[PDB]
Amino acid sequence: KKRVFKTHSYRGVDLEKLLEMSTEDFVKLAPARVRRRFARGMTSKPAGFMKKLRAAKLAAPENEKPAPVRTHMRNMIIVPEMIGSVVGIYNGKAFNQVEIRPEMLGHYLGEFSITYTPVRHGRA
Amino acid sequence: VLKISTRTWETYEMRIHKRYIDLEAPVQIVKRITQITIEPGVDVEVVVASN
Amino acid sequence: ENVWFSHPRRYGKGSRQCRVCSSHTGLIRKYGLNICRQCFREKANDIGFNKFR
Amino acid sequence: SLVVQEQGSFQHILRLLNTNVDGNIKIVYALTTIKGVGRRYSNLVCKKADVDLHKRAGELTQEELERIVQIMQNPTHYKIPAWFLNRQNDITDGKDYHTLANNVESKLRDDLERLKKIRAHRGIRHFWGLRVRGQHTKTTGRRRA
Amino acid sequence: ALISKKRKLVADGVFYAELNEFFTRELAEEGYSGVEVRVTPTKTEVIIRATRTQDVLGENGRRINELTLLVQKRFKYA
Amino acid sequence: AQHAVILDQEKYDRILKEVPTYRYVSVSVLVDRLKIGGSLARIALRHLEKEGIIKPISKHSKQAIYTRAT
Amino acid sequence: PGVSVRDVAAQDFINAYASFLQRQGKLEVPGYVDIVKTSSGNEMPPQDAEGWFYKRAASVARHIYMRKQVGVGKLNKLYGGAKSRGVRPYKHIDASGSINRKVLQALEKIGIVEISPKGGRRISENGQRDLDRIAAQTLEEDE
RNA sequence: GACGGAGCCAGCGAGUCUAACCUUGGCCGAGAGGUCUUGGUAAUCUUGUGAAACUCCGUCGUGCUGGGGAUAGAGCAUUGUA
Repeated sequence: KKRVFKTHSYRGVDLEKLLEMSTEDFVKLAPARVRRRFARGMTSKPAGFMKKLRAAKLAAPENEKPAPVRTHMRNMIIVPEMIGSVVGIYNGKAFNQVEIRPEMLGHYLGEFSITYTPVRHGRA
Repeated sequence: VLKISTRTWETYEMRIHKRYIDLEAPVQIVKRITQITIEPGVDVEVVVASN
Repeated sequence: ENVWFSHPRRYGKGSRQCRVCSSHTGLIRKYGLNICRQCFREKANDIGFNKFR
Repeated sequence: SLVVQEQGSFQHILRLLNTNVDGNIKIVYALTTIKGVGRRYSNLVCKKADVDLHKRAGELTQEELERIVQIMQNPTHYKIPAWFLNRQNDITDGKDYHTLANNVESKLRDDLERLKKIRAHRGIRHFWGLRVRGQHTKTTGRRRA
Repeated sequence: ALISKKRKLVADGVFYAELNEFFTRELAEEGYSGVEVRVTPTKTEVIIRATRTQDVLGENGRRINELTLLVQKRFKYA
Repeated sequence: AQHAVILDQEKYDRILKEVPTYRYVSVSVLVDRLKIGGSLARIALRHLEKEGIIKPISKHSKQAIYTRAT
Repeated sequence: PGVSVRDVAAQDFINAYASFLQRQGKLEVPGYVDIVKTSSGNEMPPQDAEGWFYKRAASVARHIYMRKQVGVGKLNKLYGGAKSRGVRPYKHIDASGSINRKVLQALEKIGIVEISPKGGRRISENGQRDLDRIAAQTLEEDE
């Protein structure tokens, strides 16, 4: 065998040129919601998060899962800069330790932390 | 005519009475007619040649 | 000397007050008199929003 | 229009785009029996294929129907301007497909399916038998399931 | 100015409301009976029709000074 | 579409042999003789008013009255 | 006796003037004809598919003879309609601004309309000319 | 009665100063929207709010149907720190 299988594509752009491209070219090919999100708010939104994020991605224990990087920015779009890192996402409590996946691109961090224990009609 | 809905509901209204009198006039008796006959409640606006 | 004391209070229901009594609720905003509706009902002669008909 | 005198050229139910289509009614809404080609889309296919709109499905000798077939899985190839489509900037190849009868639901499937690859709250709201468009489940929609 | 006449009259009513409630709270022990607001050239007269206005006039220039000053410094009046 | 949104040759000839004595023909008449639907009922009204047989004395679609040429 | 297009009923004039500008061939039917909605307050594309633009050109031309001026947005406010909000009742929306604006540019190119001062579009002297002329034609075909 | 042209009609109204309201017009875009000015602190301009229900001319023909617009998807954009 010779074929190292393939990478997934975001919208016609594979992962190998996703991670090492930019934030802003990603939000170019990201849809109108993410493009409108990063069109405004140019005042360094993942500020402490990126520094601690890369600090635990570099403090990762030798190709294991990195240390949790905890934030309240539920509204943060997963960008290919943070692929392979570990994010702690709030919901009222409960810092959810989440692996960032290659395929997880384009959507909000608050989509990855459920904010309620669901319904339980009855269920004693 | 202005109307005011207010809360078992409630309604008020209103009365802006606005007119214009044009006195193509010397400035002497304009100054006199604007200093004299002061009165509570009435707004006088003294503007100049129609432009 | 304090850096963490304020949410954006420029819009929302908390963005103003009743000038009599601080109210966000019941606040009349037509013609900007900024009175809550119950104090509007009370001070409507002091401001002059009279019951005419 | 006019009385014409047509013959066994008038043929009833035929299969185009993998499903069966009723004859003797207007081609525009004959094609809306087919999945993925809506009323606007089928209307514009019957316009852009140089087809008389007023005919039935009982008419339409095979060239115009074959060109309609050719249009429906090749939208921007024959100038359908990609605002008139359903799956813009696709999700993997990033192109603009107008997916069809056995494709569109499948590609619809693929959208929902890739949510289970991501773990977003969209799929989480999908799985429990609920509405993902955020409206209340408290009072409305009671014939549900 | 640059005030719409609708908003102008509503704001004048708000001003007379603050006059009435404030001078109600203020000069109640002078037997405050009412204000009236009369703007003339060079003046804007708030008349305190009341029972005991010698306690309003003040010692050879007092509290009517201080009351005009309170109204002055709140309402940004010259 | 119960039947006859196409013309099926013998139908128009049976119309020409069955519009004598029709005091009342219209869209709904050419439907309700167990016959041609309102798409090409208008076509056969236009094509009998094309020559002779039916004469119009009202105006528009949803409401017509056409007669025998007497 | 003398004619005006106010002196003629509107609908038969607009049919005759649609057929007249069909005869003319001075069109500007930009290229997105019948792939377009022609009014945002509607769903389906127009039914004739060769034209609807001469109909709308006739309507805009006679409506500009009868008025001082109308704008792009005024024609959007005119040819807009009540589109169904489905589970909710109806509401009026401005039409597609492109289509009406291209009708204005088309009638400007022929000299049937002219960009008005104060904003809007006045009927041109050739516009008044051609409208009253084939309005006289539309009466004398019904004489 | 749907659908599109085509005629195109009100009254009660609200509208921006020590700011960002009504928006005309003109373009660009199917659109959404955007652009640029323009007027109106309002019998002045938005606005004559050219509203729909309505009127004509047909596409439909009695068919969960072209009635009905539930679901749902993806894209485009606007509101807003989100």
